[PDB]
Amino acid sequence: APVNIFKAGADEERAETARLTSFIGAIAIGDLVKSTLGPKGMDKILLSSGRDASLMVTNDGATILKNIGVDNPAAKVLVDMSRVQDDEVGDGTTSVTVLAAELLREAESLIAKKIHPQTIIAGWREATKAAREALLSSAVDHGSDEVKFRQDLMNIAGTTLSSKLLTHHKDHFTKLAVEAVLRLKGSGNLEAIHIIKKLGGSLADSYLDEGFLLDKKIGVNQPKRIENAKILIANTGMDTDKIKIFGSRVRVDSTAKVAEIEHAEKEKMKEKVERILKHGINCFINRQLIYNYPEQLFGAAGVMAIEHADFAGVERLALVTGGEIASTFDHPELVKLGSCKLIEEVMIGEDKLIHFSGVALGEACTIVLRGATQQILDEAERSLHDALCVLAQTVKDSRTVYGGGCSEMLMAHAVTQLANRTPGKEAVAMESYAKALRMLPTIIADNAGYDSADLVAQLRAAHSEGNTTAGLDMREGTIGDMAILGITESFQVKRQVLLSAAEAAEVILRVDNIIKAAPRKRV
Amino acid sequence: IGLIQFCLSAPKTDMDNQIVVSDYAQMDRVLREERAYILNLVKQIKKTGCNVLLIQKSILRDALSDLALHFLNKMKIMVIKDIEREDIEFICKTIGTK
Amino acid sequence: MREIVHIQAGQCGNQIGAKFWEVISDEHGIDPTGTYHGDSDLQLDRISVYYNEATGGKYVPRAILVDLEPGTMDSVRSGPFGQIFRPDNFVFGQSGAGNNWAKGHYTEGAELVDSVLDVVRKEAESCDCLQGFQLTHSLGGGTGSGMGTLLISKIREEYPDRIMNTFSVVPSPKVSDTVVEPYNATLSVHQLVENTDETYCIDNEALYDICFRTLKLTTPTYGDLNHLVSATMSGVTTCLRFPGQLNADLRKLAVNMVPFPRLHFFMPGFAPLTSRGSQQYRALTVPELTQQVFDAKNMMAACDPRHGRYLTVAAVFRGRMSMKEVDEQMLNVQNKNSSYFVEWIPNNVKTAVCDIPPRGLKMAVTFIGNSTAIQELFKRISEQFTAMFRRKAFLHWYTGEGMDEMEFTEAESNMNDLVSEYQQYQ
Amino acid sequence: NPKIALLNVELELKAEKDNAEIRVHTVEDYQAIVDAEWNILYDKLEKIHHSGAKVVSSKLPIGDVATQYFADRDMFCA
Ligand SMILES: Nc1ncnc2c1ncn2[C@@H]1O[C@H](COP(=O)(O)OP(=O)(O)O)[C@@H](O)[C@H]1O
Ligand SMILES: [Mg+2]
Repeated sequence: APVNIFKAGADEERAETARLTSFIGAIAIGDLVKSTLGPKGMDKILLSSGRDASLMVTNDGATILKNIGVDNPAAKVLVDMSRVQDDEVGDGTTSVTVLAAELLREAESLIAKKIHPQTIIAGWREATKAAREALLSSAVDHGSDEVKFRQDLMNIAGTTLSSKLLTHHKDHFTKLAVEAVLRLKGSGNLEAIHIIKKLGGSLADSYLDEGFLLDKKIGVNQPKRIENAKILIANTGMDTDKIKIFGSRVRVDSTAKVAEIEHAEKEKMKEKVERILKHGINCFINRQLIYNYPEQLFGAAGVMAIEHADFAGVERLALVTGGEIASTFDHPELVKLGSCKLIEEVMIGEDKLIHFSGVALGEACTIVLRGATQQILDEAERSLHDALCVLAQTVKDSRTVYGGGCSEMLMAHAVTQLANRTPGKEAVAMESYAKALRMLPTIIADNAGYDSADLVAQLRAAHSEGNTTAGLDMREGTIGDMAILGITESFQVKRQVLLSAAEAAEVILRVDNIIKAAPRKRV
Repeated sequence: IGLIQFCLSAPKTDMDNQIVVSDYAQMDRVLREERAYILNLVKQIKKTGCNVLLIQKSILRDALSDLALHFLNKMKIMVIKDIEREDIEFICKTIGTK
Repeated sequence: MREIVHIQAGQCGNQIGAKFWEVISDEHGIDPTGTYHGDSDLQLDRISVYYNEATGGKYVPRAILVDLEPGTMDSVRSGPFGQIFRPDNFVFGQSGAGNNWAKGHYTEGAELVDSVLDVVRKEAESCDCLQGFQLTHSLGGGTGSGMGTLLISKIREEYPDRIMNTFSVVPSPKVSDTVVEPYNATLSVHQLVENTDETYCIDNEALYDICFRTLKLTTPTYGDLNHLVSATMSGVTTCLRFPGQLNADLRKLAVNMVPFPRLHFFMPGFAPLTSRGSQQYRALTVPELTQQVFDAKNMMAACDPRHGRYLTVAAVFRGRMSMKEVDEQMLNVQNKNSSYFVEWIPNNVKTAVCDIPPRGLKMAVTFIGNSTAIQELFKRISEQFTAMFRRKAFLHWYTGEGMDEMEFTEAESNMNDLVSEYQQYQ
Repeated sequence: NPKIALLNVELELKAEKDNAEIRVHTVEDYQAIVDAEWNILYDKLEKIHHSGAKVVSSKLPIGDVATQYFADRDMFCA
């Protein structure tokens, strides 16, 4: 195919530069986000060449790979791998990128050993099957005795926020992340926790609101605070209805009848508001816009009117007040109203927001992130999003494993025990699978500046004879017990790091020909 | 001072409105009834007792027509147009209007 | 029936008219020396509307080319398919107009327009039912304003009841050719709102930025200028030249374009605008082409539709598509952007379609409709007319041929009355 | 043993004469027009039915209404 090429502007390579470009392009992705892994790793700042560059600092490996725009074909497999890891569990996107790159780096070492690439695939399938049994047998469940499960949930949020910008804020941001999912008391919808980013103040000034915050302040001549009110929301049109009959006009003979029709239009718009206040309410939230004619009617009756909050803002108010959407007002005995105590307006960062203090059945939260710059607020929002998504799945799957390098040495030990019970064809591929699992505590140990040649060697000697909870202590720089220090991760997060990296390395290693087509508008 | 968000102009609705003229005297019933329409709006304003009107800036239809401007000048009423929709919060808190 | 005789009068009218018949002869498959190369009644039925069939199968276009210049119309004599017209449809003029309105009416027009009316009479013999006439000219030209204004007045002595669809090339607000361009634009329009009913506005210099930015042309010229103008000319006369479900001829277009007969200045245009290399890398759907005509990137004149309000909207599509999606897409814009449309018209955007594809493009739509975009362009013409007439600059060029100082006074009073005519509903 | 019906008609609900304007004055007669547009199409389907023509062939398109009617009456169309 290179000799006597039958292509126009397209090129290809077979078994010489195919695996060469696949191993170079995938290691350079993994070596890029290598410095961001661990609780002592640095962060990246992403910039463009111009034309609203919109600089966005991120430490999470999914947000780095989704914005760099790699031109390598085999590197897009690892870029899409970190996107699925953020969409499923929301954590380990950096850990699954280095692990999939360390598998292909050990596969580059098997180039000169003349090992068949299908032997490495069949050797890694038996290695990944033994690695699933190491995490499944070491998972710690939590059913009853809930005072130890809430302590276990703070160890999950303490491990996730340690590898982010919120380093010296674990005394505050752990309570902001555990109690946010604990106030859901149900499914992890991940949209009732509305994060509001406001400039001014430090990250210690951020807090979790006991009620709910909103924008689009209360009318013009309406009351600003009503105590012991009944909140009724809506999703209906207020004025300029044009009610659902396309092709309907007002064909009259004189202009005196147009004055009678427009008075009949305002009488039906007034009668719609009169059906709303028969419930006995004091606040009104409409998803659509409220014009001036129903605004005067709510202001004359002493009723609030919040106009055009959000499409998903009426869903959070329905989960924090315990009511319903109620888009049709014709049955006051079948419409459930919300409950609150204070609807006072608070000022956060020279902006008046509507505080719904003292609400009943409040299965929704509002995190008020305050930072020094907008770059910190964009990073702390993604750092909190990577912490709330794991706790939303830890309450659904209570199985937890010991992180901090302890889980990877347990997975590498089960592969090494079965590497000695195999013939020599697939045993060399299983030894490279166990060395790549030991690189994940090696990257964490070397990012702090510790002796990674000795600490991982002490972890391999500890896990070889007992010590199932022995891991890497990044606080002092030694080997400690992970059950005492409280460094644990979720089982489903660590399983998706192991499983998705083994499936993505299976695709790139099986590629022997990269036939790229002719691009458009590139000359 | 009174803040008015109504448009003192010809009668029109949100729906499509048309006038059918099929008679000789029907053209007289269009112009003279439009003058009697806004005269009932000016005399409703004049009998209230206000001297300063603040009309909100309308985009869809005309807020203050030329026919409505002449009746308000004979009632000795100062009329101010083009008040923005984002400025009505500052006006109602300062003067005390609704 | 419903025959229309075409009159291409002026220097700019023959340049547009040379490529005006290139689109009709290619879409209908009419051979210039053979008989026809059609396929069905979509192309072969409407031949007799714009062509008169001779004995033997040869088709002759109903076209009259008027020019006060021998050298300009010789390109349409034996050039790009110019040998297909009648030999008496080549009325030359040995005396040039000189970009003067008074010279084309009283000096050149007193001896030629009796012979130009004879060519319309011979063309009307083969018309069993004359529908109307079209007139493509320019305001900044001598023959377009001389033999376009006097020709449109003498044609009403013989055809007082027939409709008229004039095509006017407006001058540009960006560049200027001569200082008598506000004089020629004011005098030609002053006798155009008198007894006509349709007039478009095409700016040629405003299309140089469209070809530079959208059509990707580095050095444009007059040949690349008239290519997309011919696509706009063929978009209006699409249902007139091809049958279909939405039957709307020029008689149905004269009523449903203007609620009032005086405010008959439209803004033509079409969509999409693709280059010679980026055309195949672009898909064309129904809401893609319908939403492109309302923006300012698809205007043939130097105007701004983002600060105006339309009155009547008509659109003709090219290709077999579902036309029920056109009305549902445009009705959603009339509720969110009601300050740009009419408040009492339930169906502002009209629908038209055919089953004949255009040349080059796969799908294509055209934009025909009036708005207040001509109001801001008529103020700049009367502003230049006010400063030149108050100093009485170059008035001896006009008053020496038969004009007077009271002629420009009445031409200034009614043209400023047209500014207040558009200022009511703005 | 089927019977084939060869048609040159539209089996859609939106069959319009392209110039019809149904001006109504009341809501009692407005609902009667919408019921008439379905009864025009359903009367054509009753002519295809009660004849044995289980296979329908037409050069003009058929909408979702007449497609689901033949599926309930165990008839094929194209
Ligand atoms: N307190 C701690 N002690 C030891 N290791 C830790 C601690 N906190 C975090 N880590 C390690 O740092 C790593 C951070 O990985 P991370 O970049 O969050 O992966 P992802 O990008 O997939 O979320 C984890 O694998 C975890 O083992
Ligand atoms: Mg993490």
